Amino acid sequence: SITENTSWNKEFSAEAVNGVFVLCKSSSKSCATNDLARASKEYLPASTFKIPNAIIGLETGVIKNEHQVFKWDGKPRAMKQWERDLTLRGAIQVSAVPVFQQIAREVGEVRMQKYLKKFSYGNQNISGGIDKSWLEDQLRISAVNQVEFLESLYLNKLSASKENQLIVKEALVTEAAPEYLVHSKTGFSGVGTESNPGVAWWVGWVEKETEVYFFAFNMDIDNESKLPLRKSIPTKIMESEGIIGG
Amino acid sequence: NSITENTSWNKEFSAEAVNGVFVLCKSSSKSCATNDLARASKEYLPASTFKIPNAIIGLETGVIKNEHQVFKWDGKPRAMKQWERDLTLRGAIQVSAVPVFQQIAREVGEVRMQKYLKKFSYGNQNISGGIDKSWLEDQLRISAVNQVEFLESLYLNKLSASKENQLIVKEALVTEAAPEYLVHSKTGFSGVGTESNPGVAWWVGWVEKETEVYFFAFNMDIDNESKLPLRKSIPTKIMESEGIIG
Repeated sequence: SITENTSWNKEFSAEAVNGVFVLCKSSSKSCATNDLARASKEYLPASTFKIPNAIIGLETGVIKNEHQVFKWDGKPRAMKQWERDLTLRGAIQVSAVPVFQQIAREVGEVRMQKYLKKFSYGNQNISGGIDKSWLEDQLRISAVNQVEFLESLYLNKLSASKENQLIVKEALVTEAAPEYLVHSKTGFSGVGTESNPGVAWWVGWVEKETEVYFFAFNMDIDNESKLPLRKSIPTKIMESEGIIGG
Repeated sequence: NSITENTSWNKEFSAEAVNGVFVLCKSSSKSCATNDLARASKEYLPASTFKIPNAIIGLETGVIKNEHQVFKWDGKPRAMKQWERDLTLRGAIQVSAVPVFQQIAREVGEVRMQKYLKKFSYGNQNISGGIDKSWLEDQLRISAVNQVEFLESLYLNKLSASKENQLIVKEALVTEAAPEYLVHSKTGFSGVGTESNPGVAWWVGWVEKETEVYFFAFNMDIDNESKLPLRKSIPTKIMESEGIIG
């Protein structure tokens, strides 16, 4: 069940942002959103795609184990933060596109296609994903589908070993307090054009005391200065629902 | 052989008039340093650090049904108000909820508890004390070196337990999460004891900084709870002197 809360639009209008937030307590069967239509609309996943990419890398043995170090060969990378050796967690946390492109190359299109179908991941399209593409038809996923996928991961219910799901889960931890734990992942497809904007994401789940909340946020973005809104708008809505971190 | 005594590390102990030991290892237990070789191998009551093997054994035996089990508070008074609430496995470990772990140990039983402490090479492997309060001379005790060996085995998923159960307990131990800085840790305090026979306080864990891993175990004599903060500040100062900063 999903309830539209139009009162949640105030956080978007205050920042002059077009976007959607989906928040669910306990399971994907109890959810609220500011916009029902946009909650089901599919968008480029951008770096949020590193979550299934990492599970598939481990399932296929392309990622040898939890402790594999992805060595920097010294060749130029698009972001300075990627020009270094990275663990699987580090590569996910800094959104290291080149590490995941090499994993996707080794997995191959046949196995990547097979696993996106097994995971019910978005439109399950073979194109884009970890690669930059201007194809009209490429991988896209809705905020509702992100919550469903993340709930499956949280419950170790994806078509993958529980061990591999647990490895990716610890790699996604972004805040740890005794009774407050956040797993999350950002994405940003690029500012696009003023008429054809890019998308920014923040997806994850929060374990507060004995409760769990799943969330997925996306927004249209045509100016990179607006990128921090992908965390501040959802953080404000979650604080209004009593989900408050340190 | 694998451990060097660094007398310079006594600096932070002398400044606080503390009798204690710090063991720090890089990459593995084969490259370590300590301020006191003798105390590094001396066995002390594990106190709440015993919740680490207790949790693994609880999962291995099925007493802890799964990763998502909620330990319900029966409403009966507990020794600390912070324990008078429902707790997850991570919450119970993070707040050192003794009653939750005593009930787990009761269901596991002495025979199985003993069998697993032998499998894990955990301290003197004594059947007495542990999560239960005892003043027996012959009860469970463990050295800082043995804590590092045990935590290294857990980090590597090399304990005699499923890798799934080792991964569940590892996420429950995360205490700091940054993109390229992750800390797993656990405190313990046996109680103030007496001036002639003092209590022991612990801080044990490991730090993943970029692609490096450091294992650590700290213990100190404590006859006044006002000194408890030193169990974290002394090891933090030594680790910061080695560039391990969070």
